[PDB]
Amino acid sequence: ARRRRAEVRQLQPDLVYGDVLVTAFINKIMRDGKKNLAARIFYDACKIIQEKTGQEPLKVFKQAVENVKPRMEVRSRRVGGANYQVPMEVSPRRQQSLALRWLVQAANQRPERRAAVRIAHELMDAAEGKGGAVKKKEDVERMAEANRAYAHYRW
Amino acid sequence: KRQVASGRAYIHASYNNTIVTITDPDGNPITWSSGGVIGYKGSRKGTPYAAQLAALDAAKKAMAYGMQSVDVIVRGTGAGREQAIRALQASGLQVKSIVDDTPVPHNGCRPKKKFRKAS
Amino acid sequence: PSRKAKVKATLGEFDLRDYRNVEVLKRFLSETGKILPRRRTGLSGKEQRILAKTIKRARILGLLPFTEKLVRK
RNA sequence: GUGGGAGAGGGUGGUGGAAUUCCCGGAGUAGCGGUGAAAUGCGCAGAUACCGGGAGGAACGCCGAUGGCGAAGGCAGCCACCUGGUCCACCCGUGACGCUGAGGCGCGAAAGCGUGGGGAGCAAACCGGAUUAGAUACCCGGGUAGUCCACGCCCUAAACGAUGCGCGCUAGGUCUCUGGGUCUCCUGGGGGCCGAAGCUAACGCGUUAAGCGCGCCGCCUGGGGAGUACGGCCGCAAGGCUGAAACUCAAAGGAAUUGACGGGGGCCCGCACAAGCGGUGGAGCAUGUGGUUUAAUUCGAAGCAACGCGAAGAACCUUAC
Ligand SMILES: [Mg+2]
Ligand SMILES: [Mg+2]
Ligand SMILES: [Mg+2]
Ligand SMILES: [Mg+2]
Ligand SMILES: [Mg+2]
Ligand SMILES: [Mg+2]
Ligand SMILES: [Mg+2]
Ligand SMILES: [Mg+2]
Ligand SMILES: [Mg+2]
Ligand SMILES: [Mg+2]
Ligand SMILES: [Mg+2]
Ligand SMILES: [Mg+2]
Ligand SMILES: [Mg+2]
Ligand SMILES: [Mg+2]
Ligand SMILES: [Mg+2]
Ligand SMILES: [Mg+2]
Ligand SMILES: [Mg+2]
Ligand SMILES: [Mg+2]
Ligand SMILES: [Mg+2]
Ligand SMILES: [Mg+2]
Repeated sequence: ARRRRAEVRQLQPDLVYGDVLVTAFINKIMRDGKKNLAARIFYDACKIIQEKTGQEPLKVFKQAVENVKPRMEVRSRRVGGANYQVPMEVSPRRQQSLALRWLVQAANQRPERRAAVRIAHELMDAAEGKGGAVKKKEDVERMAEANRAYAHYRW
Repeated sequence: KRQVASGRAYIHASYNNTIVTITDPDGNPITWSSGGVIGYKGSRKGTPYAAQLAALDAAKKAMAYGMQSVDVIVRGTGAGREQAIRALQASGLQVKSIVDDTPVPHNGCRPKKKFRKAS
Repeated sequence: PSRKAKVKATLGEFDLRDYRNVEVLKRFLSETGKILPRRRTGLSGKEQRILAKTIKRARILGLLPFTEKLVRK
């Protein structure tokens, strides 16, 4: 991206809830371009959040993502003699990418054999405020400001 | 333990650390802090953050003594010099004033080589 | 910039050689006790030169300072 | 000569405030310091940071200039004394009394030397810490001579404008310091810049000549050997001044040009990095290669830009062994 400020590629609203964030997440679940098996998976998970939660799925999802968004993160930097981990706010854009990535990442790390479950459960665990996803977020922010000594290296 | 509630705040900044000293109107220190005290060692101490932390330590520790209004007096141009002044102000302590007092010789002693280069 | 207003303007006829006219010399010193530049005092080479020699005498008498603390910041 | 002017020009005595260090008292507590990081180091026998008092040495912030003074070296806190140079005005006096200058005599930054004194900060040597492949260095902590004063000595330098001194002549513009004037500006002395003619290898110089001329002095005659040897003179010493030869090279060198280059600068690109998704590097196998082996393992390809490459087809053939 040396020339222009790479436009934020747009996305197609959901074939159900009609939301983009859903497609976004469904995409991160998809692997080898099997957008079907991906969508199915996510959707089955939405059913399970129902068969186990009074709230609609789409609402929980939003909730999960919301907790997993790291607001501060640290970025390595060269300081004429050393590499200092510098803390700085995480842009609204990167904020969401990180959230969705982490969810799928953590989820697929759970122990339940069925893929769809892991997502449903991870989402729920995220809604509550626990779970692997939400942890990475906590670890990240932990370092951010735990290096607040270099906040003056703005960047 | 004396009940002052009105004194001075010396901020000694440098490129290596920042020590803050709170004292009574006469000039006698009540309590003090520094990047070192605050917790940082060597390199970190000079950082502007340590200065914020040490500034507040000076404040807190002095709050007990009953301190309420200080007269900030900056010295040196080290980094953190400003984050200190910053903290003191927004630490309850009513900052009555700020005053640079960094000493400067009217050309007295030959500086160390590291600081010469200026004939 | 120094686009203040020149100290020589805002002032009447005065003996630049007077080392006791505190009420005027003080005008040629900064926030600190530093002697003002010509781009500020509005004087001229020869004038300025005589000013310094004067301020410095004043300073030894004790009517003028060598340096003052900077307020604000 | 008379009248005026500017100046860190020199010498002596005195004196002011800021800052560093040390000492004393107070208050205060666990660190300060220092670096890319660190450590050595200093601190609970209380350091650092803060206030008050004292001692001492060295240097003078702002003014300050792109400024001024001096023959050069060089000279800046303030005051007085002693003293050099110099510029302008008036046109008053002498009447060529001028220029230059081998040798001589004097002055001559720093370091260095001698005797005595002083010594705060700084700091060769040195003692340590760190860095490094090593570090007899760069960085950090200490530190003696010295740096300071007096007296004597040394006599060097990128002692530079790398431009000897004096006089005359040859467009201007502009900025500036100091004097005069009828003070829009004219005029004299000094500092800068741009430029006529002209000069120059070029760069550049250009009324502050590197132009055009005259006078006098010094100096050069390819590079290395060599500022050495010897002699002499001077020095307390260190060493200074003068200053070769044998031998040896075809160069050594000045300026400017086009490039290339830079752990130089500015501007700008590329899946270059960053962001991100998948993978190689592990395993088994496929294939090419190195090596090794063999009677032969045909040959070529080699960092990128050789290695599933020439081989889009090796059992015989192909096939070169
Ligand atoms: Mg006459
Ligand atoms: Mg006659
Ligand atoms: Mg000498
Ligand atoms: Mg000397
Ligand atoms: Mg001596
Ligand atoms: Mg030292
Ligand atoms: Mg040293
Ligand atoms: Mg002139
Ligand atoms: Mg002139
Ligand atoms: Mg011409
Ligand atoms: Mg040419
Ligand atoms: Mg010229
Ligand atoms: Mg020869
Ligand atoms: Mg010699
Ligand atoms: Mg002898
Ligand atoms: Mg280049
Ligand atoms: Mg592309
Ligand atoms: Mg990458
Ligand atoms: Mg493998
Ligand atoms: Mg062949």
